[PDB]
Amino acid sequence: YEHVTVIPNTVGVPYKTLVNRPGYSPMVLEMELLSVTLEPTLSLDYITC
Amino acid sequence: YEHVTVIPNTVGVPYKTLVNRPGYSPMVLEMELLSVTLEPTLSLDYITCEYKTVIPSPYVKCCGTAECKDKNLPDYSCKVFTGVYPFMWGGAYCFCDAENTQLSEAHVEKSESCKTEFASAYRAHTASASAKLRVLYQGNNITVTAYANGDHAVTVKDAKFIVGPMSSAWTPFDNKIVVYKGDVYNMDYPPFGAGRPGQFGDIQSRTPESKDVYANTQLVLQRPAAGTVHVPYSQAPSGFKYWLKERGASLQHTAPFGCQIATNPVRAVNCAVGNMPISIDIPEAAFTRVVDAPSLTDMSCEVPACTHSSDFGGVAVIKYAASKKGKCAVHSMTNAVTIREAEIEVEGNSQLQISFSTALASAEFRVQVCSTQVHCAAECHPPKDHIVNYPASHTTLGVQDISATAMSWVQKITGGVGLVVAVAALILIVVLCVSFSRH
Ligand SMILES: *[C@@H]1O[C@H](CO)[C@@H](O[C@@H]2O[C@H](CO)[C@@H](O[C@@H]3O[C@H](CO)[C@@H](O)[C@H](O[C@H]4O[C@H](CO)[C@@H](O)[C@H](O)[C@@H]4O[C@@H]4O[C@H](CO)[C@@H](O)[C@H](O)[C@H]4NC(C)=O)[C@@H]3O)[C@H](O)[C@H]2NC(C)=O)[C@H](O)[C@H]1NC(C)=O
Ligand SMILES: *[C@@H]1O[C@H](CO)[C@@H](O[C@@H]2O[C@H](CO)[C@@H](O[C@@H]3O[C@H](CO)[C@@H](O)[C@H](O[C@H]4O[C@H](CO)[C@@H](O)[C@H](O)[C@@H]4O)[C@@H]3O)[C@H](O)[C@H]2NC(C)=O)[C@H](O)[C@H]1NC(C)=O
Ligand SMILES: *[C@@H]1O[C@H](CO[C@@H]2O[C@@H](C)[C@@H](O)[C@@H](O)[C@@H]2O)[C@@H](O[C@@H]2O[C@H](CO)[C@@H](O[C@@H]3O[C@H](CO)[C@@H](O)[C@H](O)[C@@H]3O)[C@H](O)[C@H]2NC(C)=O)[C@H](O)[C@H]1NC(C)=O
Repeated sequence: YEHVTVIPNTVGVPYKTLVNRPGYSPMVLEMELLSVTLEPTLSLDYITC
Repeated sequence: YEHVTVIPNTVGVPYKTLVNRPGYSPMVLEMELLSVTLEPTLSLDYITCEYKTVIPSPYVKCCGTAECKDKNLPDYSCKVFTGVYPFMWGGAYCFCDAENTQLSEAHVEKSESCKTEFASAYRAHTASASAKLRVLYQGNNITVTAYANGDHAVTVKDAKFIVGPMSSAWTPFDNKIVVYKGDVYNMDYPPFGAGRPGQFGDIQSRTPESKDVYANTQLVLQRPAAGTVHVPYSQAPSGFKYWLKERGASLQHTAPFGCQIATNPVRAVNCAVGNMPISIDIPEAAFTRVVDAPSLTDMSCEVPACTHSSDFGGVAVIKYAASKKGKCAVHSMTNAVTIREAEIEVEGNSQLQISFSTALASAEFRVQVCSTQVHCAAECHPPKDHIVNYPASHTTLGVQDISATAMSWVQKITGGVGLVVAVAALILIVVLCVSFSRH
């Protein structure tokens, strides 16, 4: 079963979603973003000193 | 007790029947067809195989003219060629340089391989249907095997079974069939003694060991090349070999209704066509009186989950207050839902769990647990899977029955339309009465 959800990008706040599969008991998933890293790809122009 | 019933021919799908003998506890019988075999009666028309051309050594008559006589061999051809001057390895065969003749004779015989590699051309007649059936009799699995012709009753555990006759006489085998090793083909083979060259049946014989061989291979002797002693001929190649290369697909892969085809003997197995009348003579000992069997009251039903997935996707819980410990037989009072279990144990005030399969979008049925009918209804959900490897365990859709119990939209819209119709008709009646009154 594939469950699709959306969570705000705020770090350290858990959000809970209800996976409701008919014929089965409801399931609750708590997910928390511990760290989101944006690493840009760098092309070195030059060096100054 | 004599119970007559009809079950569809689908193999591997159990079917539930109510034995309702008044004054005794209702009984539920589960019957499942394990194998249905149609074995047609075959009369061997003939045998086709590969032929061999027998060519005795040619007769070189030089300084003279040769001649031959007609023979009664299957396809005998003889000829005399004039003006031949054959050579051997040491030189010319003989002196006289012209007016020499060569006698070439050849015939067609069935090869020894006809004993092993051959195709049997048969005619088909009525089929002797047979059946193997598994019955859940009083919690015990019993197996019966009987000819499905309305006769040949079989008694197991003092219960007598009569099966058939077939509700449909359809068989995958037509009048004329051909069996090679294990493949059965439907073809209109040529009549014996009228075979055509290069096709199936160019050489024919009544039985593999028979010496009567009919051959039509269009065998024409040709003039030998100058200076050689060979015996050339123009003969249509074996029709049996060409058929072997050009067989196509047999009945095992092209039979309708999913029939399987076997040989030795030729059998059609598991043809899901028609249905089967089954009559059971039940011993009186198997029955239990109504007063002796437990009675249940104050019972309710709830469906935690329902999915029309065709593998008993619905589960129901029935709370019961049993009069005493005993065995009863759960049965559904409607065709749309089918229950996996046939008998539950009951004791005091408790609950029992049942499994069921259906095609309804909203299950609404009445389960007869034990001489007591409880109404059970709940929402059902579609399964996420698209294809499965087993046949649907429930019944067909049924016309207008599977309307989900949210069709209250249909009732409300038709009620509004009927309301405007009734108001308009009331207006028309009022004005008509007023106009008739006015003069
Ligand atoms: C004290 O501490 C400081 C801080 O760390 C040190 O500074 C570091 O010094 C290192 C040594 O010079 C630096 O490491 C590398 O030095 C290479 C020398 O040739 C230089 O070429 C490197 O740059 C390439 O690699 C990087 C990482 O892969 C890339 O990000 C960078 O863009 C370069 O990559 C090329 O980019 C061009 C773009 O046009 C491409 O065309 C090429 O194909 C790319 N090539 C490759 C192989 O990717 C890199 O600088 C180190 O960077 C530097 N620290 C920092 C933070 O920059 C001091 O040295 C130290 N003191 C002592 C005494 O050592
Ligand atoms: C190789 O294997 C194949 C199959 O696995 C096998 O084919 C069978 O050949 C026999 C010939 O020996 C066919 O005839 C059968 O032989 C028994 C011997 O006990 C006979 O009783 C029968 O022959 C009669 O059957 C006809 C039915 O009406 C008679 O009309 C006729 O007079 C025959 O004499 C019995 O049929 C047999 O039919 C085939 N089987 C099939 C499915 O075609 C073969 O024998 C094996 N051996 C060799 C060396 O190839
Ligand atoms: C009477 O026979 C029925 C069915 O007949 C059976 O057919 C074959 C499968 C062979 O097992 C035969 O020996 C046998 O007679 C029995 O019902 C079936 O029982 C089996 C038990 O092995 C069930 O298989 C189980 O299925 C569950 C759920 O899928 C699995 O978790 C298990 O691991 C196991 O595989 C099968 O589902 C069931 N079929 C039904 C109910 O339609 C019946 O048990 C038997 N009863 C007696 C008293 O002999």
